[PDB]
Amino acid sequence: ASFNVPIIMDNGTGYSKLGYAGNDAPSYVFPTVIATRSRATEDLDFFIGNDALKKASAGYSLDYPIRHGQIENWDHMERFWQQSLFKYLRCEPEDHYFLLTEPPLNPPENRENTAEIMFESFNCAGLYIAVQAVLALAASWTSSKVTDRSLTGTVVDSGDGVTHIIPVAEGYVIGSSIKTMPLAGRDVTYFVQSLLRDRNEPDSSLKTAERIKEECCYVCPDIVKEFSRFDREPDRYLKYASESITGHSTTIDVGFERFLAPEIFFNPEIASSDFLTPLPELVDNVVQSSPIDVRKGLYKNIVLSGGSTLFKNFGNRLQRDLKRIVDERIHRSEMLSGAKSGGVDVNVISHKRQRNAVWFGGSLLAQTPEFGSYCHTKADYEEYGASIARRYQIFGNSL
Amino acid sequence: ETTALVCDNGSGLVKAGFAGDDAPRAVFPSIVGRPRHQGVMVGMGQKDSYVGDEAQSKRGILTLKYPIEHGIITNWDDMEKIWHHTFYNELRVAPEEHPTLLTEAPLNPKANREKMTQIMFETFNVPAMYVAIQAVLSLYASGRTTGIVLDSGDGVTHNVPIYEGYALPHAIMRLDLAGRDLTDYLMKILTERGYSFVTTAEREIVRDIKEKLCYVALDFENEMATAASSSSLEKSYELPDGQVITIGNERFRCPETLFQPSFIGMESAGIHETTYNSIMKCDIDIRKDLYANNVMSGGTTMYPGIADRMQKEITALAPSTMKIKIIAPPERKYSVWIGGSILASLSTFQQMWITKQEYDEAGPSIVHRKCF
Amino acid sequence: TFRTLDVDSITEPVLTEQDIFPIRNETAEQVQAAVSQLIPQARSAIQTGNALQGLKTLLSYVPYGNDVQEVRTQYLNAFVDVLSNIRAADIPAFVKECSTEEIDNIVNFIYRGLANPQAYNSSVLLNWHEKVVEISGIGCIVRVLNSRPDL
Amino acid sequence: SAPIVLDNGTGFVKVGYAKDNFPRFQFPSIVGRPILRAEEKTGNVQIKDVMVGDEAEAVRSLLQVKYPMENGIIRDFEEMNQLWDYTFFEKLKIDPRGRKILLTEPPMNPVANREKMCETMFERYGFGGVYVAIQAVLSLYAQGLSSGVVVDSGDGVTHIVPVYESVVLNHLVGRLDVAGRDATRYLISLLLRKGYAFNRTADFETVREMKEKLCYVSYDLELDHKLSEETTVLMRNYTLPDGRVIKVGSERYECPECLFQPHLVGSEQPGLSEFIFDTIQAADVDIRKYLYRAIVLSGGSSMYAGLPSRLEKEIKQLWFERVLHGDPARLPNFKVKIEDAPRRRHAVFIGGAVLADIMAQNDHMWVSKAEWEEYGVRALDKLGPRT
Ligand SMILES: Nc1ncnc2c1ncn2[C@@H]1O[C@H](COP(=O)(O)OP(=O)(O)OP(=O)(O)O)[C@@H](O)[C@H]1O
Ligand SMILES: Nc1ncnc2c1ncn2[C@@H]1O[C@H](COP(=O)(O)OP(=O)(O)O)[C@@H](O)[C@H]1O
Ligand SMILES: Nc1ncnc2c1ncn2[C@@H]1O[C@H](COP(=O)(O)OP(=O)(O)O)[C@@H](O)[C@H]1O
Ligand SMILES: [Mg+2]
Ligand SMILES: [Mg+2]
Ligand SMILES: [Mg+2]
Repeated sequence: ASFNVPIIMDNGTGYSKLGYAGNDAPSYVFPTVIATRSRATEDLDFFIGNDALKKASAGYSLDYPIRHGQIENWDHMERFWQQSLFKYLRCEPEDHYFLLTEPPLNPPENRENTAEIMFESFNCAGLYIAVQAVLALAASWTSSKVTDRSLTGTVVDSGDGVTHIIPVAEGYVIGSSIKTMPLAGRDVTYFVQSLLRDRNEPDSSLKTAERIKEECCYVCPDIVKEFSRFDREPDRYLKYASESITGHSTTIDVGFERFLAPEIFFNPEIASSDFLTPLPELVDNVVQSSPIDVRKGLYKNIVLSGGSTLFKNFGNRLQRDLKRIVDERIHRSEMLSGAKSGGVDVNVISHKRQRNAVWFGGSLLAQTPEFGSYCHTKADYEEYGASIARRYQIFGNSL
Repeated sequence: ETTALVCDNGSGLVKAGFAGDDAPRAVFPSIVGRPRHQGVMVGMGQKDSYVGDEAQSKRGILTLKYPIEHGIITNWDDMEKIWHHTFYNELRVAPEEHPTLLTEAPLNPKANREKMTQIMFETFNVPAMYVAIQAVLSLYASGRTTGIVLDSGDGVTHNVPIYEGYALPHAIMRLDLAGRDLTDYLMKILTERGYSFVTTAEREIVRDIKEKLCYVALDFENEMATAASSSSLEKSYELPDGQVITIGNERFRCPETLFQPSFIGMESAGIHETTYNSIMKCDIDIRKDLYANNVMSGGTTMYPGIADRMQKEITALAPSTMKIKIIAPPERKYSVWIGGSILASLSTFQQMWITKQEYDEAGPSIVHRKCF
Repeated sequence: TFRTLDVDSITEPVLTEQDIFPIRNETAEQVQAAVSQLIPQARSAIQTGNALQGLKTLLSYVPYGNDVQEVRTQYLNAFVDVLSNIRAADIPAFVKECSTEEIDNIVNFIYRGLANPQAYNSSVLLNWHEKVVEISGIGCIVRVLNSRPDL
Repeated sequence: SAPIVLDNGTGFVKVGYAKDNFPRFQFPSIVGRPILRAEEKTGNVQIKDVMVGDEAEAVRSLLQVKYPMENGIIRDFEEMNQLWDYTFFEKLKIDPRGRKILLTEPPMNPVANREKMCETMFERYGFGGVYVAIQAVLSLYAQGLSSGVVVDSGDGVTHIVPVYESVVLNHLVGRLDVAGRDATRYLISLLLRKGYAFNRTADFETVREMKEKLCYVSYDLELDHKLSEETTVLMRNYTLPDGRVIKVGSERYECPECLFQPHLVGSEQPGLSEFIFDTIQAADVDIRKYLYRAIVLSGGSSMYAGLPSRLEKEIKQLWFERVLHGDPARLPNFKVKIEDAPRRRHAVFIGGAVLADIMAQNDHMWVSKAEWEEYGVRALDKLGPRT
C-alpha cells in the first residue's frame, strides 16, 4: 500500500550526504570518516562524522573508508552505515527503500559486496544503485514542472576523490565515451598543503588548507600573466587567520597558491604524471568520441556537479577553452573545404544546487512512482543469490 | 460509412491518409528504432522501441533498420507496430470503422500479401480492404489510361505497360535498384574522399545528402571530362555535427547506376533499356501509342535532370521516326497516394471491396480470387 | 540470439562411454539370476557366523551395467550387511589373504557404499577403507579412480 | 638488382626483395621525438634529433612516440617520410635510383593518400617503377590459392575480399573499422577498471605487448563467464618492463571480444563472423561453396589464440540460425574450412614478394617515372580500376 518515504544515501570520497526523498535539503552533510580505537568493547567504540572529528585526540584514530570513490576496507564502511542508520538517520531498515549511489567504473565486486551487506547485515526492503552522474542531469533543470527536461548534455562531476566526465544523450548514457581523471579536490588539497610547506608557514594543517581554499582560491586565465599581475599588484597578498588549537592570531600569509591550485584542473601535469590531458581537451575527446548526431546536444548543455566545481571563473575558463578548441577545428575544416558554417555554441551551465546536485537529483528521482519497480526486492536477492547486482550496466555492454 | 483510409506501405516511407484528398495526412519514414544502451535513464517514461519521426529524432542512439527488404516485409512484428503507431497516433481513428487500402509491388511473393491481409483482419478488424499494384494507381493519378509507369522508390522499381481498359501482365518488368541501393553506393564512393559513414544514422545522413545534392548527368563521359576542372560540380554540405563535407563527381556518379547497373556489380540493363525491352515485348498494335505516354513516379524519379536523359536515351534506342514524351508531374512523390485516393473516391468501387463476411468462409486465399 | 543455440553437439558426435570400456557380453536376465543366486548364500553364511566365507563367496562375482540398477542396489545392500557383520580384529588376515583384483572390487564397492550414508553405516566402511589402504597401498584407490562408471 | 617490396602497415613496417620468404626487417611505424619527464634518463649512448624504428622502440623510455598512420591512412606525412628515409637508408642501406618498388594499400582508402604517396615515392626517391596492390590479393598469393575469400586483420583496420577463380569481386570488398588498435584501447580501459592507469606513450606499447602475450579469444561466452565468476584459475600475473606486476582476470578474454562484438567499443558495424557471413551471402549462388570452402585468415591481428575455432563454430552456427531457421536436418551438409597458416601475419609480405617476380622483367606492366611526370596523377590507373 502506501510505502514509507525512500531514503537517499550518498557516500562520496570526502563527504557523505544522507537524507530523504522529497526534502529540500540533505538532513546530514558530514565527512565520510570514522573514529576507531586500536567498559565498551572495541566492537562499538566508534564515532563517525563531526563527532569523530571533534573526538580525534581523545583516544581515537581516524580513517577514511572511501578513497578515489572506491571502498577498500569493509569493516569501516559497514560500521559507518550502521552508525548512520541507527544514530542520525533513525530508520528501521526492514520498512524502507534505499537509493544508494556510487561512482562509475567501479569493480562489480564492490557492488556485490555493497548489495550483500545491505541485504544481510540490514536486509532492507529494497536497494537501488544509481551512478553518481545521472542524478546530476536530473537536478540540472530547475523549473522541472512537466516538460522542460534537457535529457541531453554533459555532466562534469568533479568532487573530492575523483572526477568524472559523462555524456548523456536522450537519457541513455553512452558508455564508450566515458573517461575519468584521477584528480580531484583532495589532490589539489595536498598540493596546497605542500605549497604551505615550502613557505615554512607557522601552521600547515590540512584543515587550514581546506579553509584556505574555502575563502581564498580562484581560477586564473594563464599562469605567467597571473604571476606578473601578482608581482605588480600588492593587495593580492592576504594573511589568513588560523587559530589552529592555541596559536591565537597566527596569521598565515597566503601567496601564489590562490591561483596555482585551481590550475591543476586545466593543467593536470602539476598533480602527477599519472594523467597529462587537460580537462577541456579531455571533454573535447569525450564529445568527439560520441555519435555524430548528439554532438550538438552534448556541447549545448554542460552541467557542473560536485563541491570542487565551485571555484570562481572555473566555468568561464572551461567554456572559453572548449569554445576555442571547437572553433579551431571548425575553422581548420572551413579553410580545408572553403565554405562558411553556422558553427556550434557552448553553454556551460551552473545552477543553485551545485554542491549537492547528486543528492538533489536522487531525491527528485526517488519520488517518481515508477522508481519502486526498479529496485532490487529482497525476494529477488534471496532467490537468485547475492550476485543479483554484479552485471555492470551503465558503462559497457555485458557479455 | 464515415471515410476511407489509404496506407501505401512503401519500403522507406509510409504515406497514410484519408481518401478524397490530394495532401497526405501523415508521411514519415518507416523506421523502427531500438536503443543500444542498457544504461536506462530512470524516469521520464522512455519506451523500449521507437517508430516514425521519433526514430529520426533520436537516431543518435537507436539502431534504425527498415522492416521492408526490396518490397518484401520480413519483420512482421515491427510491421504491425508501425501500423499500430499510424492508426492510433497519426490518424487517431480505430480501424474497426474506416476501411483501408494497401499497395503491393507486382510479382511480389504472394505469401506477403496473404500474411498482410490475414494480420490486418486478425489484429485490426478493418471492415473491408483492397490491395492494388502501384502502377495502376500511378496511371490513374494523371487521369489517363495509356502509357507505361516507371515507378521507382526505396525498395524496387517496376514498369507495367497498360492500354485502355486492360493491362499486359507478360510485359511487367521489375528491378531491385532503388533509393536504398543509391544510398549504399553513395556511401561506398564517399569513402574515396576520406569521409567515412558506417552507422545507420550515418546512412540517414548520407540519404539526406543524396536528397539535397544529387543530379543525373546528361552525358556521362562529357561530365566526367568536365570534372577535370573542379568548378561547378563541386558543392558543400553542412553536417549535423558542424563539419563541412566537400562533394565532387559523386554528385552525379551515384544516380548513374539507374542506367549502368554494372557500377554496383549487378548484371542487368539500365532502367532505360528495361523500359525499351518491356515496350518491345508488346505487339505492334500497342507500342505505336505507348511510346508517347511515359508515366514517371516515385521518390527516386524526383532527381533533377533525370527526365531529360531518360527522354534522350529512350529516343536513342527507339526508331528515329518516333515521338516520345516523358511525363514529369511536379507531385510525383505522392503520385501513388493520389491515384489511390482517386480510385477510392469513385462510387463505382464500393462493390469489389473485401468484406469480412466473405472472408470468413473463404480464408486468407480470398485475396487472390478478388484482387487479381 | 545466434550466439546461443549451440551446434557443436550434433555435427561432431563426441566419444561416448561405451567407446572407452568393453561392452558387457552377458545379458540382463543372466546377471540378475546370478546375483539372485549369490545373495542368499551370503545371507545364510552371515547367519551361521561365517561372515568371512560369505564375503569371499559374494566377492567372486560382481555385477555392473546401466540397466541393472535395482539388482546392483540389492547386491550393494547385501555386501554392506555382510561387511558390517564382520568382527574388526580379523580384518588384516582377510585383507592379506586376497588377490589384487579381489581387493580392487572390495575397495570399489565399499567406496560406493560410502556415497549413500542416509541408509548405510559409514563407520565400518571408513574403518575397512583405512585398514585396506594401510595394508594393500594406494594402488587400490588408483584403480578406483580408473574404474568403469557403471561399477 | 632485384625489385624491392614495401608493406607500410599501420602498426608495423616490413620490407624485402623478390624470392624472399620471411620479412627481411620488421619494426613499428613509430617516430620518436626527445622528451624529458620524471624518470631517471640514463645516457645509454645518445639521443639524436629524430629517432625512429628499432632504436626508437628501444629508447622509447626517453622519447615520445607518434604514430604517422591511423586507421590505415597516413595522418601526418613528414614523419612517414622520415620513416621511408630510415627504412631505405639504414634498415637496408641500399638507396639506388631507378629500382622497382611494389607498395601495398587497404582497399577503400582515399584517393588523395595513395596519389600523394606515389608522388612522394617518385619525386623524392626517383625510383623507376611502382605498383600498389591490395593486401587481400597478396594474402591469396601467400598460400598459392586461386579461389576463395581472404580476411586480413591488422593494427589499423580489418578488411575482407572475396576472389573466385582469379577474378576479384570489387563490388563485395569488406571494410570493418575495428582492429588491433581498438582492442588495445579497450584493454587499456578494462585495466582502468581495476585501477591501473597507462597514460604515458610507452605504456601503449607496453599494453600492446601485454595483449600480445596474455589475451585470448573466447570459444564459448557463457562458459568463460562462469569460469571468471566462480574460479580464480583465469588470473595471470604480468610484470611490466618497468618491473611492476599487475593482476589480469576477465580482461584476458574480454579484450579481443570487441572484434566479434563491436558494440563494446561503440561500433554500430556487425561483428567479424556476421560481417563475413553477410559478405559471403551477398555473392552469387554459384560461388558460395568456394567462398565457404576456402576462408583464409591473414594479418597480425588474426593471431589470437583460439580464433579460428571460434570463427568456424560461429559461422556454422550463424548459417544454422539464419538459413535453416532452426531445422537441424541439413546441418551436416555444410562444408566450411578456415585456413590457419602459421605465417598469416606476414602473408601480405609473402604475396608481395611473389608478385615482385611474377610480373617482373616487363616494365610495360606498371608505371614509370617519365609516364608519371607526363600523365600527372591520372597516370596512376594502370594498377587497377577498383571501386
Ligand atoms: N599472437 C598475437 N596475439 C594478439 N595480437 C597479435 C598477435 N600477433 C600480432 N598481433 C597484433 O597484430 C598487430 C600487427 O599487425 P600488422 O602490423 O601486421 O598489421 P598492418 O600491416 O599494420 O595492417 P594494415 O596493413 O591494415 O596497416 C599488432 O598490433 C598486434 O597487436
Ligand atoms: N567551495 C569549494 N570550492 C572548492 N572545492 C570545494 C569547495 N567546497 C568543498 N570543496 C571540495 O570539493 C569536494 C567535493 O565535495 P563533495 O561532492 O561533497 O565530495 P565527494 O566528491 O567526496 O562526494 C569536497 O569534499 C571538498 O574537498
Ligand atoms: N528529392 C529527392 N531526390 C532524390 N531522391 C529522393 C528524393 N526524395 C526521396 N528520394 C529517394 O526516394 C526514396 C523514397 O521512395 P518512396 O517513394 O518512399 O518509395 P516506397 O514508397 O516504395 O518506399 C528514398 O529512399 C530517397 O532515397
Ligand atoms: Mg564525489
Ligand atoms: Mg511504392
Ligand atoms: Mg598488413
